[PDB]
Amino acid sequence: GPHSMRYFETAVSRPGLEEPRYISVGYVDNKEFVRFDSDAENPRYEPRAPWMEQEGPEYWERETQKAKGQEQWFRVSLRNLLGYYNQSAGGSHTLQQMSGCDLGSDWRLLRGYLQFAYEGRDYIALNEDLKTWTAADMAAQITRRKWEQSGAAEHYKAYLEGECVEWLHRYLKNGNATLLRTDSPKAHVTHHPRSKGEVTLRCWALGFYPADITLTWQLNGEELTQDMELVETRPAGDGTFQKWASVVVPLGKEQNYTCRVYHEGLPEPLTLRWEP
Amino acid sequence: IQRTPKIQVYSRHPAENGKSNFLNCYVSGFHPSDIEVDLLKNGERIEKVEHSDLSFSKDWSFYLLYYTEFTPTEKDEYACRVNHVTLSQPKIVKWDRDM
Amino acid sequence: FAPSNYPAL
Ligand SMILES: *[C@@H]1O[C@H](CO)[C@@H](O)[C@H](O)[C@H]1NC(C)=O
Repeated sequence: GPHSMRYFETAVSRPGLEEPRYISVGYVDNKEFVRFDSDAENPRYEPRAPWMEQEGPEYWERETQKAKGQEQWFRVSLRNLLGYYNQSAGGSHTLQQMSGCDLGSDWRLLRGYLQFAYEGRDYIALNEDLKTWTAADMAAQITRRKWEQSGAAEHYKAYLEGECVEWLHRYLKNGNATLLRTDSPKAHVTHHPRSKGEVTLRCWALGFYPADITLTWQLNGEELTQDMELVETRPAGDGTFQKWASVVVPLGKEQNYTCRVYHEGLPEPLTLRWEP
Repeated sequence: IQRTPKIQVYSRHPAENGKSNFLNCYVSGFHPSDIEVDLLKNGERIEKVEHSDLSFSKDWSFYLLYYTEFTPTEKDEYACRVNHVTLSQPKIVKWDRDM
Repeated sequence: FAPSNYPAL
């Protein structure tokens, strides 16, 4: 399957303290591998994955240096955004950015990514052509123009298509043993009464990696959509994930329902029922 | 924007009375990032509780994972307590091992 | 390898 690198950066302004809090987090195949917190005693990117330990002092100084540069960018942008929206001071605001690149199983580029959010809403995002932008709203229009005029896109497309891909190649080669492993799902079904003549069946999937997975319930061959609740995939705490799908069934006719678990670590889909 | 937190209380491994496990509380889907989370044992806040470092998803909403090492018993009741601007009051979710 | 931003919003 495909691969990717991502940097999730957040800056939160705050009343009084003229310096916003800044947190940047990088990921590889959705695994946190480095991290920077401006509030730490000694700000600097820190290896968050074991395969990042082999990176020497020059590597971390360059990374930490960029983070310091980012803080200022975010500090300034937050300030400008506060003006674009005529908001008052003495408050707290959030500005976020997501950057990265997707690679196919062949380790070649699929997509370049770069977008921002303010107050938790899309602000401006670099289009897939890596040449134009999409301004989610009026204020962002001001920003789209500034950037179209400055030609910022060319700089990001350069990073996204070059340095992003190159460095992602390496991290994949270094964290080979860990990043490219797959842990198949372990399934079981639970039973709980719901209402009169009603029953709730829950298809569980535990200890799997990667987090992407598909859980379905079906009645004799047809797939079920109504009265079917899919909870959010959650971390177990040991690097594997869990998820479950529930469906309301008429009391008595339970063996007629079956669920399947799909995951890339599985030769063939798991199939199970509620066995009393 | 303001997104109320999604909360899930569960044990790392399937629970087993007397067998050491881990008690998690995954708080996600929230915004802004200011959030307060506690794990409770018989209704009292547990002191030694760690959590992952702040992160967010595609939709920009934040998520954290709070956890503690623990040994499930038949009568000990566990829970997670969440406070956030979107909540008019602390939201408590009871651990349900047999879910 | 992180990116570095150019023109402020
Ligand atoms: C990285 O961003 C900073 C400002 O945030 C900019 O001055 C610098 O030119 C960028 N790096 C490169 C290699 O262009």
